[PDB]
Amino acid sequence: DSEAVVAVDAVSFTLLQDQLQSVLDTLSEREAGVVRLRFGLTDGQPRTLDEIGQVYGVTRERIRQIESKTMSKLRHPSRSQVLRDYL
Amino acid sequence: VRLTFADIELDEETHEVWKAGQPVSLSPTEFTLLRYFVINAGTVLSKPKILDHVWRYDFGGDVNVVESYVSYLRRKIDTGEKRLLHTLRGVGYVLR
Amino acid sequence: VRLTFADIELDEETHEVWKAGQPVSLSPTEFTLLRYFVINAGTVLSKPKILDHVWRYDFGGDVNVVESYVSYLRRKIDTGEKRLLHTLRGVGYVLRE
Amino acid sequence: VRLTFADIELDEETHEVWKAGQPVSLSPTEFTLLRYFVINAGTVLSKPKILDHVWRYDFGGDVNVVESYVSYLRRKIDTGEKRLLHTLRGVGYVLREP
Repeated sequence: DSEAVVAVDAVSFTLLQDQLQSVLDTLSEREAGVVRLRFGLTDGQPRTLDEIGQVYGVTRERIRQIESKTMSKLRHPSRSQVLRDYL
Repeated sequence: VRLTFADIELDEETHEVWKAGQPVSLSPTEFTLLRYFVINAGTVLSKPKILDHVWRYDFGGDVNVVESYVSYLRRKIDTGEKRLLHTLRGVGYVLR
Repeated sequence: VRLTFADIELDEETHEVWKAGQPVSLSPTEFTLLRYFVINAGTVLSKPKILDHVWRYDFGGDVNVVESYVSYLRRKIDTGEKRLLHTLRGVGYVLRE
Repeated sequence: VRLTFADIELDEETHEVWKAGQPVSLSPTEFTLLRYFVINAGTVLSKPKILDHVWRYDFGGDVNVVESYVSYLRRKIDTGEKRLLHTLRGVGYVLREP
């Protein structure tokens, strides 16, 4: 049954979900929310720069800079190594 | 580390493409499209693949955007006698 | 110990610059711009990384300063026929003949 | 083993310093940093490393005292029309003919 749930990757997925929650909480609330609404984790839609701008009262350029800064600090060795084993 | 297919020579680091020694400047969208085509030489890439990778996921528009860009790339680098960026109707595009 | 690119010579150790015949006083910001360019000559650079390195990581000001400083260079470096530095739209900047 | 910079002949062993033929009396703090600059001739000197080597590791004092020194050196040795020590904000000071 190709479409059947393998029942061992589901546990891996939920635990990786919890770990992603923790890693996102390590960062600042503003950047964490930007990334969440930018990649569609709270909901199913990864919104656009205009949408995060209208919900955060901030310019789209500043959003791009905040995303780049967030990604740079997210690249940090402990986060990268922690998430790397989950693959 | 230089991306190649016969005539076309794409270098990521210096960001331009050659036709056996013929460079041409391309738009960023079309550049990503060409790069992620060349790394998948001989493989069919469907429209959702193209849109999700080259464009962002949240692209809520209609698809013919990629049609126009493939037309751009064809009239730009396929302009040689032979046709490389062939199309499989209802499936996608392959450079070969 | 020395960085060379066409009509561009940089000796970071004496922290001096030589342009087809004459040096030019350069503010730390623009000097660091040029040194990072010649270090990554032939490699494109995007604004986010360029700010992160050549400016301090604590920076939170506007982004037009990078274009303004690139103009500060252009009024001094790109006086020749060849565009020593190129401004790749939507990507960033690069230093290449 | 003698130190020199164009128009300034610097001696450590004798501990005398000559502004192009005329002897000048200088205290150690400045004598040391002057000697320090000529040991790494052709190089800007940033306050951080100045306070690090030329001054102590445990210095908790302020930083404008570096401006205070370069001021006394300018008015004492660099009284000549041409400039031998060059300021440049953000990074520091170099020693060079103009």
